[PDB]
Amino acid sequence: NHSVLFDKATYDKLLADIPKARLITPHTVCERLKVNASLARQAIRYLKDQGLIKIVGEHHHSQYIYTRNTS
Amino acid sequence: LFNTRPKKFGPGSRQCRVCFNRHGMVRKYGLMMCRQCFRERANQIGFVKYR
Amino acid sequence: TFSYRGVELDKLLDMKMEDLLELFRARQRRKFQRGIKRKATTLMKKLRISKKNCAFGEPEPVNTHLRDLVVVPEMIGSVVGVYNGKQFINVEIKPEMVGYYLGEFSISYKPVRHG
Amino acid sequence: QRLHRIRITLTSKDLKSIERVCTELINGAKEKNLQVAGPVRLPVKTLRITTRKSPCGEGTNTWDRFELRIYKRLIDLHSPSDVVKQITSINIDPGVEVEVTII
Amino acid sequence: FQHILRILNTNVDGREKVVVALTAIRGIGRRVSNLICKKADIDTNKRAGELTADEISKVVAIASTPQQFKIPTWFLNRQKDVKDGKHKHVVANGLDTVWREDLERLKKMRLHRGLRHYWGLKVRGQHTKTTGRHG
Amino acid sequence: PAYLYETPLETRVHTVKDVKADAFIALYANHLKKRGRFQLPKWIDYVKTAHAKELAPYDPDWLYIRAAAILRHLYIRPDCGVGGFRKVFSCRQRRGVRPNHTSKASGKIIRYILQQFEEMGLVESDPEKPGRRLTKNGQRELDVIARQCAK
Amino acid sequence: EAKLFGRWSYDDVNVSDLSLVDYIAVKACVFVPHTAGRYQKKRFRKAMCPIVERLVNSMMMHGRNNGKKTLSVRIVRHAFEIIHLMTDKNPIQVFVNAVENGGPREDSTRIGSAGVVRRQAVDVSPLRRVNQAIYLICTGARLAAFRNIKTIAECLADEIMNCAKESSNAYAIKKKDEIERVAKANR
RNA sequence: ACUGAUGCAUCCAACGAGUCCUUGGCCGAUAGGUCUAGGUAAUCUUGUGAGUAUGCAUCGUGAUGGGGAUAGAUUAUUGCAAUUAUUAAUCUUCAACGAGGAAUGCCUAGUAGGCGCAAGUCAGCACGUUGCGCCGAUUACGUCCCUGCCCUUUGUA
Repeated sequence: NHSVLFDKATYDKLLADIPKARLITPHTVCERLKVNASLARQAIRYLKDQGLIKIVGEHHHSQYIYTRNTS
Repeated sequence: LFNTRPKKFGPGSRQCRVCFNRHGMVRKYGLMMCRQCFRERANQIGFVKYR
Repeated sequence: TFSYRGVELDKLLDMKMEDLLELFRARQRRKFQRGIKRKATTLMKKLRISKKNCAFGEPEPVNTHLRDLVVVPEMIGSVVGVYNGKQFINVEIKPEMVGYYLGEFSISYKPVRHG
Repeated sequence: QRLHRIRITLTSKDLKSIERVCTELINGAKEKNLQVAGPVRLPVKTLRITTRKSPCGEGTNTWDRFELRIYKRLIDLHSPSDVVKQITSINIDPGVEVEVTII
Repeated sequence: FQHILRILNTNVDGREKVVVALTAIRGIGRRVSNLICKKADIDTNKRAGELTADEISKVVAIASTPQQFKIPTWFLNRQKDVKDGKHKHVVANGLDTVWREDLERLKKMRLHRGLRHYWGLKVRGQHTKTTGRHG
Repeated sequence: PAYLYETPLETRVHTVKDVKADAFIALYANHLKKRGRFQLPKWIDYVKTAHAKELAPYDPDWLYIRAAAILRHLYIRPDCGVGGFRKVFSCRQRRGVRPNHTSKASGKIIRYILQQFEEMGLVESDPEKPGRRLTKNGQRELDVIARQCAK
Repeated sequence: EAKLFGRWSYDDVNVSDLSLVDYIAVKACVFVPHTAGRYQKKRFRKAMCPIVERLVNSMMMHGRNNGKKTLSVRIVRHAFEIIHLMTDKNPIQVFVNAVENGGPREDSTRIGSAGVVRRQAVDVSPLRRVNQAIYLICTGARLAAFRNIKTIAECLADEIMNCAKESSNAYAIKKKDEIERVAKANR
């Protein structure tokens, strides 16, 4: 069902798209988007390093669970 | 020539001293006792069952 | 043409069996190093001299019990009557058959046909 | 004579057979008043066989749980070997394997 | 971007990672496909939908002749060929034709093992009273 | 609500046991590259690390982290050898349709890394005494980088 | 003191409604849901445990997932974090209000007056309504994420919030009204 | 299958059992081999660094990397002999099966279930049995409805 590459049309949107949402998970990326969970991990890892968003808890190795930054 | 294979190992090698039976051979601690033979004489050896 | 391996059938008889074993699977080598005594060693004579007895034009059936003997490119083009269980059956061993055991070729039992 | 060290092994099937020997040989040492330490009780090596009760397969598959028990116990001494031979040779017990050892 | 693919006369799929995409080729699997990817210098992070012309050309050379790139022989499928007598790697529809040769060899030879293929029973000596029943 | 609790005093950073064992290996693996000494095998393309494992390791620095882990493990238990280190990196093999069992680790790769530490001379025999042990220079190599990682 | 995971305080908050009160075990309380202790010798030691312990305890199913309490601690520790994320207040007050509304009110027992297997209307006890609540919470969350690539923690967090709510999307709040469908008729 | 599979790292058991059990050093991807070496055993193997577990990564709901049957080819091991393949490895080959129809079994606290280990038969072979620990729940504390049982009064050809 799902798209595997970035899709560089939606990369310009994806800067705007994810910081709107209240829940930020593996699932909420492919909720808004229609791509496999794997991109979502490297997306929210990219949005840690470059972008805004922050960890709810320091970390875990299975369920990530970020918030919007609120700034 | 006749009347001997290599008879060194396996159940054909060895038999119960008391009844000459290979089957059910208890070889723990070097008993060489067929089980039918072993259970009835077990008290006389030393073995007393509890729990 | 089309002997058995990269080494052709002209050369193989010439090649020594001892160094020959290197070009073998896994059990033939194990069997050969352990091997052989008794009445396999008589068939190395007996199946060899079975070739000369016929006048020409390419044999006569030498009966055996040894299913466990592995065939060897010394003795190819011979014949071996291998034991099933009651009856002997004829096996003209070929250039292709080297590697395998004798009692693989002669079956023990009839396959099926229920009802 | 010379300063020696002796540590005598005791083994049997019964508890009651050794508890004679442990009480007797320490009092036998205390005739001469040698340097005795008390009897060091090692862990019990329980042997085990489980056979089926029935001769043949019939009925429910029931099992015996047979057991031996073996009791290693060690009387310690510091004394020469000529002295100890009087103590051990008198008061030998029925069916108790005993072996004297220097060091 | 390229959806769908074909390497060595067998259809490799996109939407799959490059190591696992190569197992869709017959006569390739998981551990050897890593050695193909490592010695072709392909990034395993990349996706099999991409694959540039440099990447596929190296894989066909390694799949044809893996003895050249120091794969030490126990990795190969048909190890010692039993015809020309060398360490050989069988890939794709070669493996179909090799299986047709090796079974029909044993039918002409008339082994017990060959007759099991001829009748289509279990070969390896398994208790077929109850098991492998339905057919 | 932030996380509660400490120990009574702020914990001393001196020896290697005070360092968390995974975070030690993260540093000292990178130390093996940047120093240069240790040296590569030929076989690195193959392996997988065990008879039991059905696949090769993903990370290309699987050898350095293993040589990092084994060197600190000499400090935990002083006396050990090759059959010892086969047990410590044991794992669940999957037999097939059958139930699961234990299995021992690879003996080539675990022996080789010790011989490379012997060439520098951090871990050594012990020719008469059964089992390898770390030397004086082995400890100061460990304990200097224990203070660095927490810092 | 006493806080769950150290990020929450047992102190404060309150039971939602009369009944199912005192049956619940809050008030004092233990950081970490887990406790290995003897709770099954008497027949009302079962409502001495705090219900967060009874959630993690009953969250292990079926044969494959049983045991591994340490694993069920993690996914509940994530679930209480997500509950906090939406409609933030207290994970426990939302969880206590969920298990209030979760379990069924009435039930059909078989009393025939000899011969027949005939149904009859019977109200449910306060203990069983807590027993059924935590069971029905989980079996929604497990079934929701069984084939879907959604973490169980996500299902649990979602299931708990829904139960507090009257959405009825939940498996639990449906299976309340599915029993109360037939329990109305058996009057 | 995602409370998961896979690759790395972390660190914890008890019952045994040996005149065969196996540490230590070299060779080998692996299995295994080779040269020394302790042990009649609370001393040596062994504190048997067991696996569910924990931490950090990749995979993404696809019968897919879940599943490992079926099948070819090779390398060692036990034996006097392994073919109808004794096993153990290395590469491939990649089916059925998406929680199981009617029927029906086992079980009340360190118990169920899961996860290993050891012993018995044994030259070699456990998917079996007998013991051993580890992780550790849900739900009853009642009843005679089903299926049987025990004791009375009662009827019987």
